[PDB]
Amino acid sequence: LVCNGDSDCDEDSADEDRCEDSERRPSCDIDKPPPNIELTGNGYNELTGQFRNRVINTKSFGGQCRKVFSGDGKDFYRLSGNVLSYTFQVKINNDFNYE
Amino acid sequence: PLEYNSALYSRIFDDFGTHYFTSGSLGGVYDLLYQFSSEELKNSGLTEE
Amino acid sequence: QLLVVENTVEVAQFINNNPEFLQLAEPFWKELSHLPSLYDYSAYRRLIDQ
Amino acid sequence: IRGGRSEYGAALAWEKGSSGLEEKTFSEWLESVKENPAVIDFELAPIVDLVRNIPCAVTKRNNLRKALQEYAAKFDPCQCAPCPNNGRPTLSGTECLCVCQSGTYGENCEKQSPDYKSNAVDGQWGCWSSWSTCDATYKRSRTRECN
Amino acid sequence: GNKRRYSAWAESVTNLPQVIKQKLTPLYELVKEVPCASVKKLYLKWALEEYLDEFDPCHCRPCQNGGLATVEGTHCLCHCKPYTFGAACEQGVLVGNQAGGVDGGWSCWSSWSPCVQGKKTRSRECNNPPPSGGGRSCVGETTESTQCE
Amino acid sequence: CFCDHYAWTQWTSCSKTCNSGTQSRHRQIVVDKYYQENFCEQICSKQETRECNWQRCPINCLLGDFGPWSDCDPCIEKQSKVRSVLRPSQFGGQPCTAPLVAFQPCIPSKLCKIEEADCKNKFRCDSGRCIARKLECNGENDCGDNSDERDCGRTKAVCTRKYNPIPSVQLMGNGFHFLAGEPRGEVLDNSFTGGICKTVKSSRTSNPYRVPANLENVGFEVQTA
Ligand SMILES: *[C@@H]1O[C@H](CO)[C@@H](O[C@@H]2O[C@H](CO)[C@@H](O)[C@H](O)[C@@H]2O)[C@H](O)[C@H]1NC(C)=O
Repeated sequence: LVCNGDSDCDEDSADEDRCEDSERRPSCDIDKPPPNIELTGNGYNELTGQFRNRVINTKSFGGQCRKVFSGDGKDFYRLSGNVLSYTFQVKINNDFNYE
Repeated sequence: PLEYNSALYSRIFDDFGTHYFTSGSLGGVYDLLYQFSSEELKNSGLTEE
Repeated sequence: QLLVVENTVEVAQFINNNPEFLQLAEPFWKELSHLPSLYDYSAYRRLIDQ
Repeated sequence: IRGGRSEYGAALAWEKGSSGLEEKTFSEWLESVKENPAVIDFELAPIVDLVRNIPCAVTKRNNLRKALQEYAAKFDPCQCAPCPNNGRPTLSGTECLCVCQSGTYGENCEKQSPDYKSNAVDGQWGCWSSWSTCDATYKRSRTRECN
Repeated sequence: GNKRRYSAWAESVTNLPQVIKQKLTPLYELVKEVPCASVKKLYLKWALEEYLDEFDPCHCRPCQNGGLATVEGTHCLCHCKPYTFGAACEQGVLVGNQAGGVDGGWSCWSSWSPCVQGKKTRSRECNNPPPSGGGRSCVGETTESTQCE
Repeated sequence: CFCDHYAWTQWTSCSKTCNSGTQSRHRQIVVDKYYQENFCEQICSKQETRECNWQRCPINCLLGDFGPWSDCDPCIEKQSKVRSVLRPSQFGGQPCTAPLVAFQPCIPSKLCKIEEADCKNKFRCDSGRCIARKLECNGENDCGDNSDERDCGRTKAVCTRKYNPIPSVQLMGNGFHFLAGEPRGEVLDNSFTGGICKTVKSSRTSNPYRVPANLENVGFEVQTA
């Protein structure tokens, strides 16, 4: 993963330090993660019901160019290498009750 | 693992489930229930004595 | 009296990998690293707090 | 609403329904469904058929067949209590969830729309009894009453 | 809310969606890649159980009018249901339909028996409050047993 | 009649906690010249009864105790242990909060016998996926690594346009948990093209979609099913 052109060292991007303009590949044509995939990596506190802080690195691309086309947003997004699936089919679920 | 270990396989079906689609149809479901209930009473009374 | 109870979901799901293949966030892994390796509940509670 | 795109689908679902189908809205929605379909129906085939081009593929394939047997046995929704209003029980991990027939709603289909007059109870399968001891032809067999 | 604005919002939520539904795995399962990870994983599991003990709403004596008591640090707030208020939610009136009575709430689990014969056992009483006036029983088992750690 | 002249009782406590009980309230009718004259016998509801606690009665989870530990797995070094649900939770009963499977580090008694892919002529991606040599220097990315492409100073003819993928084509490749009726992880790479652009029009006005290799046929009929 060193000099992928991708930051695979989560915080420090040290794998991309001081590495040649020749070595860094066009590893993928797009880097835009799905619009809030960071939220899928938060911890959760089950008693308070609150979402807590970032626990999983949900933008570890693993050197793959795992494009997905969202038909909803109509845009190409790059999934992380780990995520088992990420999909965009909408469900809309409306209760009105007037009395 | 190469040797059978029920747990580590079961993980497979946890993560990916048991089957894949050989064929199917995609589209959308529109499912609506609307239910209106209404009830009026009127009363009018006049006496002259 | 109105009630409106209403959801739009449009990321039908995400499924995170199992703990083996998940990549930990750097600060979370740093906090795990500094856990005392002994039942000092103060530290683990500060972890569950964050 | 399942499938389509959030704006038009929202539009539709937010339709009160007092006059039924908003034809315009619906149309829009259906074009969005052409843009972003949802899975309506399918024919399943077992995932172990895919374990095909890996090291030890045949070993892991047969292991995963065995596995899927056991797993079915352990987590088949047959062991759920029956859902009301002939909904289908399903067993996600260790919780049974009910999938509701159209015209039944609530979290477990407990209450039904005015049109769901039908009181017929559909006979979901019981769990497979254990395999019998090998018969006079060395076949074992097992049965599920459907009760 | 008028049609147009709900339209537009339901569009925008495509771009800033929030986690509205989730299935959860205990955080100790992630204890990994660290010195003593195997041990820290057990101590974290024990910390999860200690924390769920410390913040168990069992500690909170009941709120009237079905107010959910929650432990907030050392003290319990009552989250009164709509248009009910006060320290206990003793005041105002519930809107909408209620089945009535007082629903039963679990006492805190008694301390683990020390895995005698390798089985720990512990009990709770559902006295906090006792279900009254036709309110529904507390939901859950009275006792748990576990293998010794 | 103006029936609100006779206010209802409060609702009777629900007849049952958990299985669709009935609660009722009745008007506090007092017979009076008003009641006698204003047709209040004919056209007032004298009592009202409704559903309550229609939510099905909760069933709590029961877990069995763990079996013995596994034999130590030579390549995983982490013997497993398992237990069974004696009944699932449902109707909102107490969940199976404890873990259903446990793992413990172990020292194997035996060695691994697994082998490298070693897939002869076929191009071993860095992932170790083996792809048809045809696809090496495809001008695409069939490994995802681009390892097929890294050193390719010349590439085969890419199709003349970046065709859109089929709508939601990846849904067709997610695994399906038949016992749970729910989609699971991505199982087929419907992104993989196999170095060809089979292409289908939903309509002649549309830009054609690129049919991925894993799909043998795709139809775009609209049906009111
Ligand atoms: C996908 O949709 C296609 C177009 O509607 C289907 O093909 C049609 O099938 C009907 C019935 O056999 C024919 O009358 C028609 O000429 C056309 O071939 C196709 O079957 C369908 N796919 C599946 C798997 O059903």
